[PDB]
Amino acid sequence: FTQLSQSIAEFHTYQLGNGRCSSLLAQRIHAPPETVWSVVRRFDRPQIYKHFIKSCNVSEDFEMRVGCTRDVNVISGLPANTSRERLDLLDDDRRVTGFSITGGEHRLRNYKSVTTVHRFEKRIWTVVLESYVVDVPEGNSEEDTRLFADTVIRLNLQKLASITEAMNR
Amino acid sequence: FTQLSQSIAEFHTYQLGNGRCSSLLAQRIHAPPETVWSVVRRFDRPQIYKHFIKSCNVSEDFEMRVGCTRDVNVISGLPANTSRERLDLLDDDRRVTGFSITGGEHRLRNYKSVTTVHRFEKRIWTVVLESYVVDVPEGNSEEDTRLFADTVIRLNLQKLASITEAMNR
Ligand SMILES: ON(O)c1cc(Br)cc(N(O)O)c1NS(O)(O)c1ccc(Br)cc1
Repeated sequence: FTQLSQSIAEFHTYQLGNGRCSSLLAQRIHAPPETVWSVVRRFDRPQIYKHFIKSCNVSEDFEMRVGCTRDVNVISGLPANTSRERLDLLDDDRRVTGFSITGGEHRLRNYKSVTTVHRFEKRIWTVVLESYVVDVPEGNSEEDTRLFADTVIRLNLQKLASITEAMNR
Repeated sequence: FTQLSQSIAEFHTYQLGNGRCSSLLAQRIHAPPETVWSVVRRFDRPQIYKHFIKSCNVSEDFEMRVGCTRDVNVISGLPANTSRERLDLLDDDRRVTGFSITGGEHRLRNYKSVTTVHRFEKRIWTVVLESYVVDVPEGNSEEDTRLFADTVIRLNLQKLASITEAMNR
């Protein structure tokens, strides 16, 4: 579909800068795009569809805008860490959102990620695209970093499929 | 079952001295217990149903009974490091297997795991029980440790369910 390819060219294509790496993942979901997007868009509640989140805190006066932040307490490695994340992009009409990890996540330094939600018709189904660019830690190989980031995104997208399909019922 | 409770008593109960924690998880599978066991028993190939395994290698003269070892490279996001895991127990008649993590930096300390697979009716279904005991060093959090381990095991058990249910459908 052209809308898909246009989204990939605008939001999921990347420069191959040195010490950087990126990837793009896709998840078909048997649920309407509005439901999937209503979950995907809530920057303050990523635990609804992500794994390994002990908790996520936002300021007492939180309002979702570009530049708003969250603290994500992560327990996917056992000295728990607090990922500091910043909303880069939110467009409800285009169903696109994006965030950055500014600090607190030594495995994903200068992580930047974009998620887009697409409608497909035949029964109205959804395809979610999720991509990222991130530093390769100097001692790391690229494939280690991508393997880690890919594995996590794949599991989270599976959980998102599962929870939105249960919602749609 | 009586068999289920006895297997729990024998293999999934632990003593509670602090600096150690334990947990039991259950997974229900709509597949025959011999199929599930045929998968679970494969000590040399945990990549079949476990997440976060980049690779797993065994000696060229490998033979699988108690005391043999496997080398697993874990997808942790940290620099690549090989871990050594040891087959603690294996009974094909009782459908019980178990292993210990004996080596590996930035891994869990003294992690010990046991998996039993149980027949059930009331078309044949299966319950898989998996438990672990693991260290919690005086600086670490037991809450976080159980969150981490339980999430991993629950994901692995879901993949095992999916894979064994795909077999012969
Ligand atoms: O799944 N798995 O082995 C794993 C997954 C991620 Br992500 C990171 C790590 N490291 O190495 O931090 C590990 N290794 S482990 O923490 O020693 C570990 C052993 C058993 C159980 Br249950 C949970 C964790």
